Amino acid sequence: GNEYQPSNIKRKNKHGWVRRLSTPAGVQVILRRMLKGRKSLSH
Amino acid sequence: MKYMVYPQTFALNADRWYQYFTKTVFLSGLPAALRAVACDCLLQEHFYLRRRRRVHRYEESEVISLPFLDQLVSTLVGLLSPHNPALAAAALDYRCPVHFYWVRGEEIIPRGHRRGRIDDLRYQIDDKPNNQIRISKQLAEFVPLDYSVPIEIPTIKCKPDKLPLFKRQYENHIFVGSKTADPCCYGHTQFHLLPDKLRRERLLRQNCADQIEVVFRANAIASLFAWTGAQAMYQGFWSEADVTRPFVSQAVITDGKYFSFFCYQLNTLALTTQADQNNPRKNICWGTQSKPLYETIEDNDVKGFNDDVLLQIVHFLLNRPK
Amino acid sequence: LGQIYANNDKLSKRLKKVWKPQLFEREFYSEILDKKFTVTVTMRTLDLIDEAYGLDFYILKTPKEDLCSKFGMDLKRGMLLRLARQDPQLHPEDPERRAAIYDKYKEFAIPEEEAEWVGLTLEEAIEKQRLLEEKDPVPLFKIYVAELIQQLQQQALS
Amino acid sequence: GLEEFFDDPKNWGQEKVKSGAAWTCQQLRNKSNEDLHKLWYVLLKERNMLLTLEQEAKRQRLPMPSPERLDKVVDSMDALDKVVQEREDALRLLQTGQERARPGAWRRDIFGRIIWHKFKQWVIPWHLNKRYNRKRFFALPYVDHFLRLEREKRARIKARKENLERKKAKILLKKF
Amino acid sequence: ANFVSWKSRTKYTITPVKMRKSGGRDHTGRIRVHGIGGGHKQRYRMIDFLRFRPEETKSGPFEEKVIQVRYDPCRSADIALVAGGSRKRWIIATENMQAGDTILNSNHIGRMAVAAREGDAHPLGALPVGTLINNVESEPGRGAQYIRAAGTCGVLLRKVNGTAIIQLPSKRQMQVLETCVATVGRVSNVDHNKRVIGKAGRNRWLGKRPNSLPPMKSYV
Amino acid sequence: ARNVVYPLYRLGGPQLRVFRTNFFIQLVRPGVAQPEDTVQFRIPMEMTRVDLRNYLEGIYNVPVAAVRTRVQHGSNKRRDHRNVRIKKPDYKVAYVQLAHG
Amino acid sequence: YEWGVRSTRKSEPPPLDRVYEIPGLEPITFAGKMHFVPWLARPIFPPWDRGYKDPRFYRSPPLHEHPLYKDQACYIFHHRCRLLEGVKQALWLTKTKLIEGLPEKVLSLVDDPRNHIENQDECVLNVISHARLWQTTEEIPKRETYCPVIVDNLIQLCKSQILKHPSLARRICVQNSTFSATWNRESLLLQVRGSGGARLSTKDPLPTIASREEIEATKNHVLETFYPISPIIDLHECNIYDVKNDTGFQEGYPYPYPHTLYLLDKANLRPHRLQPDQLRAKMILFAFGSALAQARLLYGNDAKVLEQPVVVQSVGTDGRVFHFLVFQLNTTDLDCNEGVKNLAWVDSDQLLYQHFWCLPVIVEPVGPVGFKPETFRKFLALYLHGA
Amino acid sequence: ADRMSKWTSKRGPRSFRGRKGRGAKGIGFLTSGWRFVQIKEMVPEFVVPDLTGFKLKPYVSYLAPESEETPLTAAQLFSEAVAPAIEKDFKDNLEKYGFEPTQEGKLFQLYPRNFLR
RNA sequence: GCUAAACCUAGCCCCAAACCCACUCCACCUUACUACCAAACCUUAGCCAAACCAUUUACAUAAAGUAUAGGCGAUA
RNA sequence: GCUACCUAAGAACAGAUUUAUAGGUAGAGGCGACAAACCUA
RNA sequence: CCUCCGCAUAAGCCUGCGUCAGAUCACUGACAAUUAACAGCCCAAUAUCUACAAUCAACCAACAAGUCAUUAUUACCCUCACUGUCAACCCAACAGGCAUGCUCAUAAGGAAAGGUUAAAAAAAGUAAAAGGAAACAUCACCUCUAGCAUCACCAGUAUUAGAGGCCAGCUG
Ligand SMILES: [Mg+2]
Ligand SMILES: [Mg+2]
Ligand SMILES: [Mg+2]
Ligand SMILES: [Mg+2]
Ligand SMILES: [Mg+2]
Ligand SMILES: [Mg+2]
Ligand SMILES: [Mg+2]
Repeated sequence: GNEYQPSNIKRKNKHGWVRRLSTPAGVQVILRRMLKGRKSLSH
Repeated sequence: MKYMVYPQTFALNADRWYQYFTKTVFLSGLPAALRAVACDCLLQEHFYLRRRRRVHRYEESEVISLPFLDQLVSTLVGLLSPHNPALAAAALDYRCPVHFYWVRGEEIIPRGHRRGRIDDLRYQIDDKPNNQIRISKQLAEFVPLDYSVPIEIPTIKCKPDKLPLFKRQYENHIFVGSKTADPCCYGHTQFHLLPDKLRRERLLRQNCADQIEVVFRANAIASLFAWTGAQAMYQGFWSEADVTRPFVSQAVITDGKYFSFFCYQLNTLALTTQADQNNPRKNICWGTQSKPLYETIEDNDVKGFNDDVLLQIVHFLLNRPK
Repeated sequence: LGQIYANNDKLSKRLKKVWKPQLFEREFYSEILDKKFTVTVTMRTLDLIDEAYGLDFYILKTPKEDLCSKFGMDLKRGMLLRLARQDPQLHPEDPERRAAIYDKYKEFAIPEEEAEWVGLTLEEAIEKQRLLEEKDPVPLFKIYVAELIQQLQQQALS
Repeated sequence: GLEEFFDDPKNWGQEKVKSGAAWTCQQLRNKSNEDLHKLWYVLLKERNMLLTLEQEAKRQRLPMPSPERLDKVVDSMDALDKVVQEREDALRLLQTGQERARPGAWRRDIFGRIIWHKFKQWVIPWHLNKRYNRKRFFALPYVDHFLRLEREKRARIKARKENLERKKAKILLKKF
Repeated sequence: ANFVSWKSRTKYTITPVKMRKSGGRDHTGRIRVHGIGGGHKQRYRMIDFLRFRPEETKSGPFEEKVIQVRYDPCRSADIALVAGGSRKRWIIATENMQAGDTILNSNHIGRMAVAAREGDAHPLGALPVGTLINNVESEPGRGAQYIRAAGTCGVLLRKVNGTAIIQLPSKRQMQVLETCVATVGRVSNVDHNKRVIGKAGRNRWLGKRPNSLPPMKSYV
Repeated sequence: ARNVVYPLYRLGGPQLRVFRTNFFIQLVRPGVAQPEDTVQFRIPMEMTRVDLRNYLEGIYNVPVAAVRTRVQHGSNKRRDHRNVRIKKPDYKVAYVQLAHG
Repeated sequence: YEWGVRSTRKSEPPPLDRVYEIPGLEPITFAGKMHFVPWLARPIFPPWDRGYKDPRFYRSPPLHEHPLYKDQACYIFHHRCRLLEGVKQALWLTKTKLIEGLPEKVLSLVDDPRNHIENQDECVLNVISHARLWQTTEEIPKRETYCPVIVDNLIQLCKSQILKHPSLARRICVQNSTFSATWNRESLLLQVRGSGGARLSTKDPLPTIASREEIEATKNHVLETFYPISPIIDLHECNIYDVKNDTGFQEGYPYPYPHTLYLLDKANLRPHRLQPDQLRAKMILFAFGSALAQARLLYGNDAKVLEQPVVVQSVGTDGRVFHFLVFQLNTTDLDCNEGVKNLAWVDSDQLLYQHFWCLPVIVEPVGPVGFKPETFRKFLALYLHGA
Repeated sequence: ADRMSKWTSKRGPRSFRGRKGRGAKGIGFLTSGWRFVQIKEMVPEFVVPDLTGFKLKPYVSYLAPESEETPLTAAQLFSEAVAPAIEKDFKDNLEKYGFEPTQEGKLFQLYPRNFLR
């Protein structure tokens, strides 16, 4: 089960706020997290 | 992993600490055409040589003062070869590394899985003198071996990491400037120059104007102990087979303009706690205050040219083995 | 964008079709703006230009909704501001030609306060109105000086 | 010297120190700007004194001698700073008429909402600022649905609160 | 995807250029060509296929000297560093081209033929018909697109007014203008065909993975 | 000062001057053995080494010679009753070596 | 065939909004806003220039507003220039005749056994073994580490003979000294900008080597001109230059006269070093350059045939192959192809050892192999010249 | 793998940890060889007065009275600051009285600020 | 007799009425929460019903489930 | 962030090698020394 | 008595066997710590230069063809800030994995046994009489397609590119 092999560069580059806002679909991801009410909208 | 003792050091009062690390007594004092050639080198580097790229103030002691000191040593080893034939066959290393690795004291590990265990605290000095002179034979000692001197070595009251002294692990080197197969293992004289950080203009701007001369003194003790001590390792001595004869070398260190002179007489490689029990013996570092070689340099020539500073350079370069 | 039944009977596959018009880079000469434009145009637009007797009439006659181009509406605002100002910049040093062109299209005279707002989208009109009523605010020194000289002139008349 | 981080050495361990009041604002509106400058440094050094005394109080596991005068000194620094900002603001209204010391503009980010954007200082103008032009101060049309969804979440929270206030009022009339 | 092609230097340079393998992938990161990738690294020597170019403030024919006949990783033929006047350039080598050889890049179409040497470049009006040529243009000023691989050659078959007809090594004849420059001789590195790869290691080292008559054409 | 926009300096411009200092300071006792001339402070996060030198020089007339700072991570490992992490706040520590012996 | 594909080029801006074509109306742009808006028009911004001056964002004027943009191109020779035709090109640019082998005037300085350091094989063996093996903490020292240390230690061995000759107390070796010299050669101006290590200055000039019979005998010599190579290949064509003659020094300098140029090739890579023919060409241009600047400092900018000709010698190296050069500059009228010519004596490929073994092989011990001390005899002949 | 924790400077790889800092302000800039040049003018000078003979202690005695809060509006500051000069020069160019239209020539500009605090 | 049991009141739901929010200071599209340098729109598809499926298949009152449409069938 | 292939710039002990780091390819897809295998159990 | 482990850096983690106190095979609260020289964090334009692998680089020996460079003019004078620095640690499992430098049995790190008895069965180890087994890829080859340039193939050009096919001995 050691599928998660961590690094912070891949974590921010994969799922961070900048990559989320780079596309329209990712902006909709942020907006759904903001509408569900969540504390962390991204990494 | 070991403490990483820098000789040319920014640390306040690092001299008293290095006398602890080193087991040294610092005693203050000491145990014609040369003026023409010296002023030729001074005016050569400040005035006569045309610079292509403009010499900024940070760039100065890399560009201006370093070949000045190189030219002084190469010309004085030139002219003083008849007066001292040991310099005719002596190697002259420019910017050549000197490392020494020793163990001094014990530390019980304060945290971690190794806690409460005796771990002796290692040290290494990696140094580059500007240029050093190494003779195949050894200078006679200044003071006798096991010379008593009533002044006492400092005792620091805290961990050496409270001086800004940091630990790394890397290759433990004991090195005199050349490998052990070289015939010129012993060392004559060593010329340093303090870097751009340790200018006395900054040390006056910051309020540590007291530590100015301390900077010179620290570069005395860490460099020369790392040199004489390394010489003692190339002759087979180490911390349990302590030196049977004192090893001696000698250093003029400078700011480019102010000079100070130092003598060092290593008597003990027995620095560990196993080997400092029956050890009355100690290493002795003789030293002077800093004195300016010139005063100012205008357009054409020098003004306020001191001559006793050249005489102490020459008297360092003029002693001999037997 | 629609759909067809495959061979014109409803008992075959409903499969989708896009009918695109036939485009032609042609070139026109607006006499009011006095400029040759290279415009992509269709055959029906060329026919409506012929039925309007000119691109100036085709643009000044067609309704904004019917014309359905932002560029044709900007041509309409350009022509209407040229007619609303009686501009000497149409043909400088030829006033008879200016008055003949301006009297040919006398039918579409609109005031200048209305001819600026012709064909603006709602966000672009929000911008134009934003730049009209933007002002550096009045430093309250001047307002308080005006009130105080008002009060000392009420005391002067006492 | 460093003895200005500590109070009078007679007070050490006395567990109660008679301190006066705080400065209120109207006492400070009578002081000149040079005098509020100097009083700022008086209160500043006193605040560093009391903060060393707190941290040594937590260090020695003991309670503070009098924790109230820390509240008084923060009270006075707050009142003094508010007075100085009042005079800066009134002079700003006279000389320029602005209300914010720092410029900004009402903008509208990717997320559709209207935000007061506080301007930053730059050297180059905005059209050739490479990083400024990666920010989007426009919302595309796929956001207006989420604007409507957010609008209705706020309207639900408001309706719940108002109704719940009326239910509490009915319980008060049944109880009294 | 972040595909920026390495094919990006603007000025001609004699030096090798660090080039980036594509892996068979598009600009979109999907495999368009299967079986490419993972070779030894190569640097790219920029070849000047416009063989006759007069240099700056010069014109007419000009001689050039071969400094070194060099292996090139990017292609099958080997190449020649060739310097004339104030400029060195990499050209493609003919079969007998030594270091020190002198080669005339000519432009003047003579009245008679030119009994050219083995490696020089002439317009096709200036050649004896029935000679082997290589590095053939397609327009005057196009640059030499064809008859370019190792050991290849094509024979100038016949010429009409302002027109020459070539036989490519696939024996398809080509109608080009008269004043297009082609180099004479056959391309170097012969017996590149006669070779045994021997093991699949050399197949992998060249950047190769495992995997899963027509009418005489004119340009006038 | 802290939580204040600094004005931008352009080359040839005036000296940046702070007239009312926003950030406080507290000198703590060293938790370990330290040399006799080292005074340990808790600088607030935004205060640099140079600001601390001029801060003690101007306000307190302390002859400061060296300043060395370390940022201390306070623990985010203690939880509520709600199983939600409380963070003890991070703080910067100044180690000040005083001049003139 | 043009270079650089379109996908790497600067992408063209999209064509302007058609509002900019209508002559009557002002467009409504997002410049009133201070950000991009896709439903307004893209404004056209005036070419902004920073009014004040900042050094880290300086944008220098284009290459006409520079106050010395001479239209006539000067070909410059700096130390990095790797020439094409080797020695022949520097002989042409220098206008000189080559003579293989050093003269007897220089080699006769070490004819007697009295001009010898004691145990010169042991000392030069220790210089080779020190720099090439014993020098640093690394197991083998790289070439950038040892090559200036070989040259520097050989100069210290030759400097140890102040005991036998007092005159060597009148010579210093300076470093980071940059001379410059411009001369005309047939059609286009040339310049050498000399920036190499260890110019060994003396107070005294060197006494000349060639008699007037040999200098006069250079007239019947012809320079071997060459072709297709225009003989300015691999120099640096510079338009933005300044004609200037620099000895490297301010005037009134003790030790003013160049003696030996110790120029070396300490690059770790085989392509990054000068090939030895190009090394020799670099020595001919540097000794010609410093001698030429000495002639312009003593005689003005007069194209003439010198009566006290200047002699400047140079030693160039890779680290084990030594190349010796004595240059005899006797004319400054360079632009003609006739008259007296300069003359130079070379030593090519004078390796002082075949190879060095920094680790024992298993057979051959640690140390050099192929040591031949006649090359240090040539080195020490050049150091003792003028003493 | 944490999202709730704040992204601080202690947290990335070496390239991440070096870039992000705390709230400190830049004092100079980096140059070649990574050599930081410190600019003297960007460092704040603490303009600190002389406290000698100064009669204001940090607290107020409890014997002082209570007063009413009257915040300084611009009407008040105009009244006392400007109004006697206008009453005097009206019974007998608004820049005479302490008004400046622009302040681009001014050192301490009020909008936008150039002073600190 | 341990474990446990019990407990009312947080709040919520459905209406009505009414058109909401949003700059203490600072930071926040770069690796969000980091003082500062050269481009938007382009048919929803299918599930399911037709006992399969293939055209098709819902998204005030009253006229009126009327006219109509529809493998004239499911249905609309 | 596994895995498959690729790329960039590396490293290690002898390659059709092993490997760290960062990037690319995405489900009508990808990728495959093709097992219709694998593509976060 | 083990030690195939260690110690550092990397990545990761983020205060996780520091002191004081307390509750609990026999974590909570308070306080304190990690100090920069190492390492991150760099670079003024505009032109123009960069043919000669590495392998002890010397011969030799090669092919798969290679990891390293400036100059010209202009501008340029202040200077040592910011951040990382702890631990018994990470990813998993409820076995395993992990890059690099040194040490190659250790100067460093640790403990296989809670106590007893000595049943069966099971696992592992040792001893045993006499006997001694009772398809794909791919060099190479063939076929077909393709006469050509600025995002693959390819900065390649038919010697090219692409697609196919192929006995004796010992031993529980
Ligand atoms: Mg730090
Ligand atoms: Mg159905
Ligand atoms: Mg550093
Ligand atoms: Mg550590
Ligand atoms: Mg142990
Ligand atoms: Mg048991
Ligand atoms: Mg048996």
